[PDB]
Amino acid sequence: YKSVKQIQNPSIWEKMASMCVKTKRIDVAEICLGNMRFARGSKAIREQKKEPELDAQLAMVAIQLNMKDEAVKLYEQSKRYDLYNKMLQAEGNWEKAIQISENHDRINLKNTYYRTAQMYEVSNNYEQAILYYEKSGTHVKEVPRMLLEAGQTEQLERYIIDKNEKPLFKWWAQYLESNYRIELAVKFYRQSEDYDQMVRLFLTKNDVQTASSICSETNNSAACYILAKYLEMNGQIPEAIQYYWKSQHYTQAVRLAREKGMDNEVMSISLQGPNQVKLQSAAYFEEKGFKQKAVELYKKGGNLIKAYNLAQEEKLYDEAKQIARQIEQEEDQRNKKRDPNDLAGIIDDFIEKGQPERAVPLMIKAKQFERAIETCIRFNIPITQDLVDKIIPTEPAKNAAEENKRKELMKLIA
Amino acid sequence: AHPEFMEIVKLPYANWLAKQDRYEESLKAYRKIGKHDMATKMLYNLSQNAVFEKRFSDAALFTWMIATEHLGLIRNMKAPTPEDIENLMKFYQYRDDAEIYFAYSKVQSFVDEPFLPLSGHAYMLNIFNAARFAINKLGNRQLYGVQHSYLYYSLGKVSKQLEGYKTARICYEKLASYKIPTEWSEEIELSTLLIRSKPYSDQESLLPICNRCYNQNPALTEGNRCSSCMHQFQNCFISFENLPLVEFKLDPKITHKRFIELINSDKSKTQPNKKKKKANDGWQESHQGDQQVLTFNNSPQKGGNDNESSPFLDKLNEVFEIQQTTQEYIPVTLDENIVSSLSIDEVYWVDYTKYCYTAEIKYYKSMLTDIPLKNCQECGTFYILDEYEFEISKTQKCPFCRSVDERAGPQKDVFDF
Amino acid sequence: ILHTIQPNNNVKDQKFPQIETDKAISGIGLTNDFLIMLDSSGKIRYYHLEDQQFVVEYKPADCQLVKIYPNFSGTRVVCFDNKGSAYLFEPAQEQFYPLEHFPQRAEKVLWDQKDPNLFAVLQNDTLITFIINKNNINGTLIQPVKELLAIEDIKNPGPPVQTILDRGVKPLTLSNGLLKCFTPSGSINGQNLTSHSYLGSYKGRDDTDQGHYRFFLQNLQLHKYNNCLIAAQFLHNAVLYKELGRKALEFVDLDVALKSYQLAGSLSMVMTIQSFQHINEKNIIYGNIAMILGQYDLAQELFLKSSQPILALEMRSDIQDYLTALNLAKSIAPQEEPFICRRLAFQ
Ligand SMILES: [Zn+2]
Ligand SMILES: [Zn+2]
Repeated sequence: YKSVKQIQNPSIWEKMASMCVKTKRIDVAEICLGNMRFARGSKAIREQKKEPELDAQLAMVAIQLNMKDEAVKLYEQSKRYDLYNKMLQAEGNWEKAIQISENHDRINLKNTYYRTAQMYEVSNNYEQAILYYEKSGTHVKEVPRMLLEAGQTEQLERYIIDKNEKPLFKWWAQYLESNYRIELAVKFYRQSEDYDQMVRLFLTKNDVQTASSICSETNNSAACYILAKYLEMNGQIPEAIQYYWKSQHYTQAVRLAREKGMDNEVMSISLQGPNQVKLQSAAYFEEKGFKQKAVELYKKGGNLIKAYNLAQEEKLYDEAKQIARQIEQEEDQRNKKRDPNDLAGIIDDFIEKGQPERAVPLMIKAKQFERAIETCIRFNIPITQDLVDKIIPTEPAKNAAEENKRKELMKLIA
Repeated sequence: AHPEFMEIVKLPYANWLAKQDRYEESLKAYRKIGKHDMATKMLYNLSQNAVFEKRFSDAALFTWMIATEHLGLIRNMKAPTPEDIENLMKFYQYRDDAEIYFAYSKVQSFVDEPFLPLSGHAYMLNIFNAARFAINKLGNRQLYGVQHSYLYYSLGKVSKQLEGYKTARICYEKLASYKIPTEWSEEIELSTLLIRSKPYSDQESLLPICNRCYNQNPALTEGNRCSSCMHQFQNCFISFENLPLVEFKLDPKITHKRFIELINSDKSKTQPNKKKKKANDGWQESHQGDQQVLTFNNSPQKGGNDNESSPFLDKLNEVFEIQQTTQEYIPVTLDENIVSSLSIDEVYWVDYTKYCYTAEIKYYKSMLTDIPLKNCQECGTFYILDEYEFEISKTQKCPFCRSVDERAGPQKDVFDF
Repeated sequence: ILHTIQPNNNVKDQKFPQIETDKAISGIGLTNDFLIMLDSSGKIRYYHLEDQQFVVEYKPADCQLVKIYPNFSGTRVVCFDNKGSAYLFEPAQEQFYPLEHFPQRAEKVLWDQKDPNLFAVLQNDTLITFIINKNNINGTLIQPVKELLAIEDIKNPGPPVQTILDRGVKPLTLSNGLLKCFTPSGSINGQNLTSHSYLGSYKGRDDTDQGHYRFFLQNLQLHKYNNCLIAAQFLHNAVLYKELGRKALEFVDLDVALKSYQLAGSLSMVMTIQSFQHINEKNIIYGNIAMILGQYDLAQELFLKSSQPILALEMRSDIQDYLTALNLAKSIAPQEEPFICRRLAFQ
């Protein structure tokens, strides 16, 4: 350093960096590049500093100073190909990168195909672009996007006819309705079986008859849902409630029926519904004049502790005994297990059943090294170096007893 | 036939799985084995690949896997060691990254596909909600994957289609300060000029209302938090709609699980007794006396709704006054009486006992008992049921946790593993 | 005065414009939904047809206004002022931009329907073409496009390109690079400007050398970078590749620049180009481009103007300047004082 200081020169600086690269020293190379005041190479170095392998950093420096074959040799020596794959993609030989990824990686092959397809699209060879898009992971959206970017629709018609895929039909029909091609969009939607699209198109022109026929013959959940949405503004509350029930949207139908005050529909649909709607409907019936139906729904509901409480409140006898037996059962399943008792019981029962291989991490966490070694000897568990230095910390023992226990465990492992 | 040798077939099987495209099975096999260094490295590589290939859903899933791995590392001890805190904040940050990735995936799926001139009202409402939530959550972090321009453009378009004049103006100013391709420029100045003459003060009935406050809030309020106080919002991930949820904490002395039994016994004893009951006293006080006041302003609206006279709400108001006095956030700590006045169904506690046996637990209460909420504990995600059954019927896999549905039988057999 | 063509049943006349001045309006402009009024006092006003209100006002507007020409959409407008001055006005930004190298007797300006950036000004005998550039680094560029035959030897201001028009003929409008020239006997000639004329004359089937280079030069003049990259890929010269890559990077055309640099055979720039392609943050990209291409102080200024001055601090630490880096670190983020200090200890 003190000899270099007296002269300084950019050619001298790059020569110094070359010697540093060939001698396998990095920090002095970083100092030389800093003296170069080459911001691009320094940015590349700072980006590449997050690598445990110094060979990759040296190859980065070499490719920064334009030593390509030395960088290739360093990549081969480091058993690293993904960085070499990126370099080979960047320089231009795509087929060589494809072969290297196929025979070594098999991970970035789809990315290589996508990048080659993008390069082909830049080259404007659309046939190669669509071919490599098919070879790539995704082709449903890349092809139509690039094909409208070119603006040539007719070969896109050819492609959608050849492929015959539902997403392609949906996208093409959306484009048709964008340019107000209503009839062909309807035909392509029919080919795509998106019945919500036909329903919304028919309700755009208020043609409720055809939409009703279509929803009656298809019987789709979302189509009935949106048709009931329209019926809400159409003043068709009973048919809307029926369609909402058919669409498995229980909450809206039950709340609407409660708001408008109908009786048989609400429990008829709550019997087939989840627990929450059952509880809400039973509470609503408790608000209603006849609380007997509320009591019955609570009896058939998912909550029985409250059912027992209200059975005592109403001081009946037969249903009191029925709910008493049910509460005895519920107390039994609740006594089956608790949550902290769950932790302790899973630990102990897990030890009891066996599976020592997943028991070993628990003992590592609990520091019961002697029990872990006893279990390993008991079930012939292989003791690898990771287990050895997990049981025995690499830090020096602070206490004499700590070192004695460490030595005892180490000789037991031996 | 030989239960004593397991790994000897798994490791060659793990290598073979790595050979094929079933990388997630290789990840789970490596996690079961224990060697996760190269597993985490290759998972980070896959996350980078998924982000580059615009597969933001797979990127969010990979970031969730990374966060779960960091939490499994958090399992190490429970004493107040700085590694625990740094790993916990890393886990929170990775969860935020996963959510912002999912939101950007949704908005990108919207923007990439050509927009319908006459689209569904619910669809565009959902798109607007997703864009607003993503903008609020991200704000200025400019993390890896988000260009920050698609969100603003989509929000502006959907606001122009749904009034939202103030939000439209704010996002249009942001996009003007932003750089846009020349295709959308003349359109953006034309839209700004047209909207300049439209009436201001938004359109009401769309702004979220923060719980425990009953105060209106603007759509864009920094990092997803109401301006009135310091309280985190909750949104269903399918619909991106604000949830009526509040957060409360439990005492460290009382154990929650004997507490469940005691509180249930409290509800049972408080009904046939002649000493009345606090739970029904609250309902009767709400029914008898009712105060409902509304005040209009430019951006905000103050909703004075305190009709429901319950001990929980009284203590909540007192704590809110304390927060105003201190101007700092202190989470509410509750005693046995208040929860004794509570019930079983409304609690929606989130548990992480699967990944770590004893790390933390969060407790949430729903103000509106009529709306049903389902909490997926595999991913700890809240959903409104009404679309949750439809989503489960459409596909037997939960969107975020990416695991099998509860209705179907165990599919993760030896073949799947 | 205003009028409605379709209805005659309505008996309510349109709200009369103008103010107590009640003088002849110097400039009137109809757009799809806006009306532009320019009065003799030197004030410009915008009027919404539906609301009948003055949305935009500008009183100062230099010394005095004479003539006006608005865009078909209204987002752009050009103003001709006394002593033959010219200005460009944007209602969105509410700020003027002076115009340079304009003739003092040109009477009309024709916008381009194909590209809002390009427009033309018609002198009594000559036609000039102007473009508006907003993607230029740290600059909103307006410049009369030149004509040049040198082989990338000089990049300096020169004579503007002029299209010779016949006597007593008036082109109706300019669109798609085609001008609707009108000549007697009712003849409409599309013709072409002598900037796009060589663009349309080029075929490139068998390709040439001098004509190909002229085509590349005119594409670079008109920023048709796809034609530029194809013209580059025909001729494998490395210096042209480097020049095209630098020019594309200068106009934040990142894909063309990366393709040119990849074809050249250089990678150290392409990794940085991809890293810049990831980021969308705007002052960040502009400062990164300034740093990657040329000077460093302007990149530092852009980074301070952004919301990440720590990027400028680390860039200055890269430059290894004691005074600038240390003073900036103390100014913005004094919590990183130790590490940089250690560096200078090595120094
Ligand atoms: Zn609040
Ligand atoms: Zn889930």
